[PDB]
Amino acid sequence: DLKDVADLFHQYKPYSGAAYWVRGLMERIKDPMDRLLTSELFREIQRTYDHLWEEMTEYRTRAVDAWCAQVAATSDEKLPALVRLLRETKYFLLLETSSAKDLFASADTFRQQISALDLICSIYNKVQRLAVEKPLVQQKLDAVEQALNRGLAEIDTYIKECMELVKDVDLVLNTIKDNVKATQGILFDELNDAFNQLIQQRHSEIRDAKGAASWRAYVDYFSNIVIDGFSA
Amino acid sequence: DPNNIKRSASYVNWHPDGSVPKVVVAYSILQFQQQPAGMPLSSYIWDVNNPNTPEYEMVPTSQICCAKFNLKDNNLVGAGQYNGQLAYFDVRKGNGPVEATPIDISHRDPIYDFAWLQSKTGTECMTVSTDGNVLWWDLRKMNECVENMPLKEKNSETTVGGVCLEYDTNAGPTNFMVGTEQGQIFSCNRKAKNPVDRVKYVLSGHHGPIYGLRRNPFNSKYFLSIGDWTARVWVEDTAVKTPILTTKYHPTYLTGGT
Amino acid sequence: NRVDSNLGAISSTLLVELEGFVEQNRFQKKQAELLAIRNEEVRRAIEDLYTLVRNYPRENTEDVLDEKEVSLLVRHYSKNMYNAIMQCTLNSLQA
Repeated sequence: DLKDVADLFHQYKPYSGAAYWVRGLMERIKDPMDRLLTSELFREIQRTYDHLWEEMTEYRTRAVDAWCAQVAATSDEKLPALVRLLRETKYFLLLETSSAKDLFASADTFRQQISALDLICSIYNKVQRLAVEKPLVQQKLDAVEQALNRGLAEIDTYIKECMELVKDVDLVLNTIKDNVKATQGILFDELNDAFNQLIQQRHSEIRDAKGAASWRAYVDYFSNIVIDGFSA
Repeated sequence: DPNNIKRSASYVNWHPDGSVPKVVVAYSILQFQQQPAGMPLSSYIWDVNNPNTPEYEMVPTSQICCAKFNLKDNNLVGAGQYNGQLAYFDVRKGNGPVEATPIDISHRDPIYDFAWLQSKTGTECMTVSTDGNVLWWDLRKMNECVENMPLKEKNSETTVGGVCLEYDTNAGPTNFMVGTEQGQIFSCNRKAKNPVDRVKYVLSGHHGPIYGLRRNPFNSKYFLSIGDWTARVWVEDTAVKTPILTTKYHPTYLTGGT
Repeated sequence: NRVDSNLGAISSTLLVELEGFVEQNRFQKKQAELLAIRNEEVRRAIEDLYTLVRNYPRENTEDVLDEKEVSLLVRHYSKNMYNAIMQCTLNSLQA
């Protein structure tokens, strides 16, 4: 079974699955040498044990050399890759208790993973943000805050830009208030029906405040929708 | 089907009533630098009465794994993902998340689980990750973490993984083991009669990344350890921290059975 | 199994069961999908069989290509055994 291990080893020869491959088989093979040695065949078993055990330690050594190089270089570019390298640092960190600036930066971009999960709220907000919204967007000055983000798009600057995002999320709440007013403008007894339509139009007009023209256009679309629905 | 392409099946669970031969299946790809630039995943339900085009297809918002079912019923199905985002689906809509378990602070890590507790007259769950923080969620009403304890080893290296946890075949008051991937099976009870620290067992002795864990059924409580390329049988006593019927040292690194 | 648990159950069906006979029409919808469903897997199964016979190292086959015309004969036997199915089902039905 030393040759089953040797066959499986050199045939199938995260990133740190390799060091687990090594040290799995290695402490695995460490137990048998302990078991035997509690002398004619023992010399040839000493031959195979020698270099095979010995070069596989050579592979684990050069592995940590190469991936110290790889963590170092990907860290430099950062100043995908992130998920790989944080998972890797956790995993040989787990191994090495069983650089310091790097782990500080890891804690920093994890506590900023809070606000990197705020970036995803901001980018959702960019996604659902409009023919109704043509009025407000033609009158809104959101491009100033967008230009502040764009100058930010190429330390505490990140934190203040997160509060800028919070103010922008308030403007997103303004965009969804536009959406809500659009949706409530979407939806004998003729006096009751006329009163209901007038109440919906009055609610839209009160909830409003080119703008006058767009308000007239939305009212005309409401009148057309009312003629379409009430002729049935 | 010829859409079941470029997508490893990384689970198969079986439908729990008697004479419904349906299988719920679960297809993924890990080592995600080769995350597939093609298909966002959607698992399936096949039947054996006809090899039907999947009865229902569940579309998640990320890479479904570990997708357990709902206990003893023809309605509902759970799932796992890669964010941490659990999921939940009913049978009368072939669609996305019925009740997507949201993001909150802690669990933002890949989940190999969606394991049920015997919370009677209702439904429940727990998870496990490569951070440790095994994090119970709610029942029926779903959106909150009930007993959200980030668990912690006695000597404070709390990044303690797990796979494939097993419960009690004697009525199930919350005694269980977690298949911790660094070569050391852990165990727990959740009712801390002691202080909150209640991880008794580290059964060190299995080898490398462990992939197996199951209690034995049909008479007793002896659990299994088929995880690495040795297939043991272990026992639960405080004096037997070592196998009983060790079986063969194999070739071809082992990965899973029951 | 995959090529003769189907084709000995496709030839085991009974289409018409026991005015109101429109229910028979509805009934004969259902089993139709049955045979269609089963047929697809056999058109799958024989197909997959060919891939199994093709993709395999066998170092003394990388100078001798597989032939063709008898694989078309295997395909042809699959066709004719479908036909034997359906004629058996129809004659049993009319009986």
